[PDB]
Amino acid sequence: ENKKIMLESAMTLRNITNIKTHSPVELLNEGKIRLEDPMDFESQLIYPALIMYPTQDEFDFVGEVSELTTVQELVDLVLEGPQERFKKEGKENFTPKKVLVFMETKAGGLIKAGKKLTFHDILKKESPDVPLFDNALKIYIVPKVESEGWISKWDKQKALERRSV
Ligand SMILES: [Mg+2]
Repeated sequence: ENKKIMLESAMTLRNITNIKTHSPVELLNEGKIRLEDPMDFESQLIYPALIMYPTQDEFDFVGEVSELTTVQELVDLVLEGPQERFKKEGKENFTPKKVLVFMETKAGGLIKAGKKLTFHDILKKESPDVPLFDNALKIYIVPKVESEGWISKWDKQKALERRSV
């Protein structure tokens, strides 16, 4: 109870919005989100991340990402290794400079996540309201040159229908 109530109080201080979805991926079943030091609200909040590559029909899962990690740092991590998993048209444009990063808002829209921002700072803002989904980050990595087309196809109603309420 002590650990759980501390985490709740620490997350409300950080102004974090959490949206529960009806069919979260099985990789999130354990619900691993924690303060690095469980009895210290100031310690780094650590959450999982789903990294979606919608134009490649692929995604990555990172079990632990610190809130002090920048968007750039996470992009650098997931794109550093051999990029053989991308096997479709436009695979060559998955580099740290050539991609943009998008996140879903509480309204069901999309925001471009600034590469220099920390996840702490993105989740803390009252507006724009960028939530966790099932107590985890969800980001979309899309090449700049495919972004206008991908944003045009984004279905806000379909996004809201993923949610429990
Ligand atoms: Mg917020």
